[PDB]
Amino acid sequence: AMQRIALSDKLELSRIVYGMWRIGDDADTSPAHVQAKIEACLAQGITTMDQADIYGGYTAEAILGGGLKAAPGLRDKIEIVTKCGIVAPAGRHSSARVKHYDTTAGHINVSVEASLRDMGTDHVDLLLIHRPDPLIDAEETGKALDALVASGKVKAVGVSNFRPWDFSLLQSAMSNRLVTNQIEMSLLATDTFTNGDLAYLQEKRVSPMAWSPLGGGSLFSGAYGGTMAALQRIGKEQGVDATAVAIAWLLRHPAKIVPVLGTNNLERIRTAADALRVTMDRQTWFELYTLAIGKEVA
Amino acid sequence: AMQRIALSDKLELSRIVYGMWRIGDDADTSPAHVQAKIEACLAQGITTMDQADIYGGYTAEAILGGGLKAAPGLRDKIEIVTKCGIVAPAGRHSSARVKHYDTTAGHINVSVEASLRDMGTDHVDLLLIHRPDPLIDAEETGKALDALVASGKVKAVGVSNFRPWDFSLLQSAMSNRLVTNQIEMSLLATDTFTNGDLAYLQEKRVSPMAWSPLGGGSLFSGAYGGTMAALQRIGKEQGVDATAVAIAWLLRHPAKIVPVLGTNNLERIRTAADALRVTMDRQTWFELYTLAIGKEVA
Amino acid sequence: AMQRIALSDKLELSRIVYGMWRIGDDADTSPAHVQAKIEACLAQGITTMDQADIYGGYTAEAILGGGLKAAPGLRDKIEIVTKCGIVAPAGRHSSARVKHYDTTAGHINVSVEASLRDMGTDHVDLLLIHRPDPLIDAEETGKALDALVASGKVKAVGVSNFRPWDFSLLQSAMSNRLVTNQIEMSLLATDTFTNGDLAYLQEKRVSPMAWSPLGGGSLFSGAYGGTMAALQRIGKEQGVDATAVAIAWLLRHPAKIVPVLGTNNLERIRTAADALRVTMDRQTWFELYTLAIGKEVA
Repeated sequence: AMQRIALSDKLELSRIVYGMWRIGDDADTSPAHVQAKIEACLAQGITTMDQADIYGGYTAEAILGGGLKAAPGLRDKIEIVTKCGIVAPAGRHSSARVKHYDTTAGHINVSVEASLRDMGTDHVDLLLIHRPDPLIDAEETGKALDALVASGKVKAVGVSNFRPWDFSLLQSAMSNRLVTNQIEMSLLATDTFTNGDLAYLQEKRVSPMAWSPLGGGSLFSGAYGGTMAALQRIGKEQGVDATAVAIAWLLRHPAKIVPVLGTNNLERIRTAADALRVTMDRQTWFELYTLAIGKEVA
Repeated sequence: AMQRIALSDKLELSRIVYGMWRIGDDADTSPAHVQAKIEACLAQGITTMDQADIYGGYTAEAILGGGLKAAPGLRDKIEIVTKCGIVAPAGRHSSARVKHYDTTAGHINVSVEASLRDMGTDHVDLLLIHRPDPLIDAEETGKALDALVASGKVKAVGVSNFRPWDFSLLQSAMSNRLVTNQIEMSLLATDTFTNGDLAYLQEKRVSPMAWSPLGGGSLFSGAYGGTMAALQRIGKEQGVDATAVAIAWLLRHPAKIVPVLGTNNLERIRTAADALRVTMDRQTWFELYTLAIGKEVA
Repeated sequence: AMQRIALSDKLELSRIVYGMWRIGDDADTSPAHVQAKIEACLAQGITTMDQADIYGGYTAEAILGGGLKAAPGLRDKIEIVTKCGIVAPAGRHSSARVKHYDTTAGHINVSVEASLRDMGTDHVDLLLIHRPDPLIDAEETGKALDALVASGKVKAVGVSNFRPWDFSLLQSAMSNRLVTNQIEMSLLATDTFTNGDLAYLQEKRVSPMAWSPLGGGSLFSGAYGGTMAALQRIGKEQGVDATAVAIAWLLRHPAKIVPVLGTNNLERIRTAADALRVTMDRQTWFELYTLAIGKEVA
């Protein structure tokens, strides 16, 4: 939020990122309401907006563009993260017979062009390959990503949901450094803390971005009563809500996780940055971890 | 078949490899009938024959030998892949009490000597360690494999069913490059596409060989209705049977998979190269992948 | 362990190690009894004693201390392995709210001071981080472990229960080589032989230490009757007990496993080196492995 994180020389994000994956599903997709969402973020020092070609059935970037095209200079205040690689039978890909992945140079280039056109800008700050593609030609995808960096259309490149072997294979075909891996991380999604996925990034000194950093709402919806009670106690102790403590749990990790919080609620945007005020000591981090997992550490 | 693949400077195979593991299950195991199978393969440009010490209860190599010895000049037309490391209590290994692995210098050397005598040749083109041995002394095995290449008895060495860490360990003890990993891959066996086994080989630029490329029979059993519908549809569309589409699904992967097709059926040998006639686009590869894993891609 | 194993230029262990995890469970924790246990080990050339700060609720090192202080120069006859990183609410950490890990320089330094004071020595031979810590700051932990070696308080450093990726992350932050990884390995815990954990150490030429080589007793529980029957049959053939054959199974592996046997029974301590007299041929190793996995090898 106020804290800023250098993914590289050429890219600095806000430590908390605003996720736009539901921006299209709001009743109000007016340029004024989109500007309002972005301004509420910027008021908390949240400058990084997370997009993808696929969001809102390939319309979410165009809804954001409504905002930026209407408000000159708003784009220069934000970092835009987008993604490509999923072809789902929706919007401009509604003729697809099956959901599939496409990491071809041709598809990456047309997805970036559509991103630039829909959002009304000549560059994005970060492009991620959205999913690991079991049919990837790493030589073709890596050259495509390197060419987009060399063109200035993309400031930096990364991946999402990649396993270490997928990250290694694509990195082995590239001159540019992949600057992040956007992966699912929360109190409810802790497998990467122990299974090698996070250790791999830490050793590479790569910050992950965490999607569904609250566990997609499942924290609050009745299967994590113990974890909830602890989050509410700590929240009452430090004057913040359970949500702020759950995000602070991610921020405490030395891998320097960048949480992506994707919400249409202007109330929950306004408190988004409260996690930076939480103090999360080692013992409290293990308390929350062992409540969520339902077993003491070995 | 038509197409050839360089595993190294020293070894080139046919892109489709004839699997001889059932050679001893045929009612007829006569020299003439073996020459007939080989000649049926050579007619298609399928020059590579896949053997193992253990095939046919340690008799398959002797049956191939019947053919090669009766026709002196046939061997110069083919590449012979053989394997060792499994000791089953069968044939010349009747005295073993338990099925076990043996990767000792002495066992490898005696296995190769028997392959050379049984097939009536002074060399094999490719020797594989048949299974990863939980009791492997990598230094001893690696030294023995390097010596066999230096002697000219074996043109190149590879492994079979190795995990990446098994491959890494053995390669660390050897001067010669392991040229392949022969692993199960098919629309019924897709784990290597996502679990790091194939990414490892793709990053190292090692072509896998794929055994049971049709599920060793189970794909056509009618348990996989959705998958066979698409294979049969695509086959009808391109004038080939379902089995040629299922092999073409492997050939479409950019890791340059080398399928091994095992059959005694002269008609199925005559049509074995039809897989190379199939054109399969990315979307169709994912249609079949999707049908095979029984759910949408993430 | 007449046989000795160099883990480094500065550290040699006995091939069999006496684990003291149970030393606080004995009704008798008197100095004379502790000396009797050490003396029974030394009579057989077992010189290495395995400790941890946490054993006996943070009292086992003090119990060993009682024996060593009572017998000047006994400490110069042995190697002491200890560990830190686990904070359970017991003994001097009874103030802890929850079982957690602590790999901070502060905790490591205080734990090592408590080890040296309780055991009455100015150094330990080997210090292990006891468990992989999801909150590890590898830079901080690594500098702390290197500082301890440079001070002379620790001759060598290692880890315990680390996955290969945890081992790799910590090693990347250190100048000294981690000299071992103390992992569970037994005829009832065989996953590391196939899952990449042993292969990683074998490729790095790092001897693992094996803890619970008898499953902490579970091997004799009744759920492993087939394994036990074979162990007693082999034991009777060679004039040793089931324990000796189960440990000889670990000793047979080419990765030079160092088994850690924890018992308070003076007659079992007195035969602990019998494992080194067992002849364990490849077929017998695979007989016992086949019993461990419950099916023939693939």
